[PDB]
Amino acid sequence: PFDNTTYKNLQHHDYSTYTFLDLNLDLSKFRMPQPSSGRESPRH
Amino acid sequence: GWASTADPLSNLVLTFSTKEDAIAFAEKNGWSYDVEERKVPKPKSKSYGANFSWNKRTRVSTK
Repeated sequence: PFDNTTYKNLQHHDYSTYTFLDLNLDLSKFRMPQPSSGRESPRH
Repeated sequence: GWASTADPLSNLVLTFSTKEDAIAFAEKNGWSYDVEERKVPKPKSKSYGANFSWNKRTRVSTK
């Protein structure tokens, strides 16, 4: 059924303070290894 | 308490365009002289992109 009389973006009413951070923490498993510049820091 | 002196050559500063003119003027007037060579700054290698190097120590911590 085609419905355009309702707002479907109602999920953000239940977001907490840490939601972005736990989303990133759960996403951390799928991500690929990062490239390295060869040193720990530019000050090293 | 003023500064008193007995040296007439205390404020004598002479200007010459090149070194050899100064040498000839000193040798003509009978003054024992010493010569110091001119010190010039050697050229540098300046790069604005070196502040954001990918793997070199020349990164800037701030700007």
